[PDB]
Amino acid sequence: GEVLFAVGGWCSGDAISSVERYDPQTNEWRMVASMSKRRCGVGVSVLDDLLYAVGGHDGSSYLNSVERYDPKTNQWSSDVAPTSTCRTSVGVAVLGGFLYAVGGQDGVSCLNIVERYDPKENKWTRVASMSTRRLGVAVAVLGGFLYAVGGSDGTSPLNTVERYNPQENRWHTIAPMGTRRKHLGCAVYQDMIYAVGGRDDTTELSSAERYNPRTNQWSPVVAMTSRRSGVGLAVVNGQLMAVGGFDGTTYLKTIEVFDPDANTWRLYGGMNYRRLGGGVGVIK
Repeated sequence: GEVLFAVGGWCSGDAISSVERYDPQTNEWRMVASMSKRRCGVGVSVLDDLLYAVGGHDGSSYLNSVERYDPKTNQWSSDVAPTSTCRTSVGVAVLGGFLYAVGGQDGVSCLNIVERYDPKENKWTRVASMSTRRLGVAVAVLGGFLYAVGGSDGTSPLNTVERYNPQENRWHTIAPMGTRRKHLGCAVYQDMIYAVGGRDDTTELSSAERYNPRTNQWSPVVAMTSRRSGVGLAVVNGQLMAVGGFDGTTYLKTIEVFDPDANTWRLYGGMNYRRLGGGVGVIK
């Protein structure tokens, strides 16, 4: 059974991020060990069955911090090289055994920076930058490409979608989403990229859409029950699930699971934590 981990759905005033664990087989949430470094706004992904947390900020200070969490020991380690730049709201994903850290924000601006981590060498390297500067980009990997979807330019949500080919070391701008989305969830499901929730220019979104690389098209997907900006999206035991988020009024303590046969999202209660969700990674 796969387990979902979620980092940073809540961040305390004193910069402690929540670290939550969800086992969908038993339907149990737990709090697990906090990161060693005080920080919020981390980006997370899973590499070799460890949860990596990259970047962030501690109040006004932006970080180059990297930590990795072992679910077998319930311990975070600070044994990894830091990134070369300090930045928050970075998008993280793994392609071809490297961990990529995409975009974000520092004191000065939103960023188009892309760095790659080689676990064999324990070294970060700048690779090709995105064509667009953006923070909080949602990342997904499909077909040998790394996708950078949506995000924000500092104020406004984006519909931009770019993908990176590591053999060419180049980003290419592809079909934009139908809606501008910051604070969105993105996950690969059934060989398509799903983008769910977020916030457009006017409102938090319940809407969803999916990208098919074969056709280079985004198509609308049936809406969730709730609007969810800040939503965590992941595939867990083969099921697409959206976690938490802000509906315009309040922070939600529910999840939704996509049921493609019924063509509906099924709503389930979660745990009454201060915030449910954050940056997500799935471990078996």
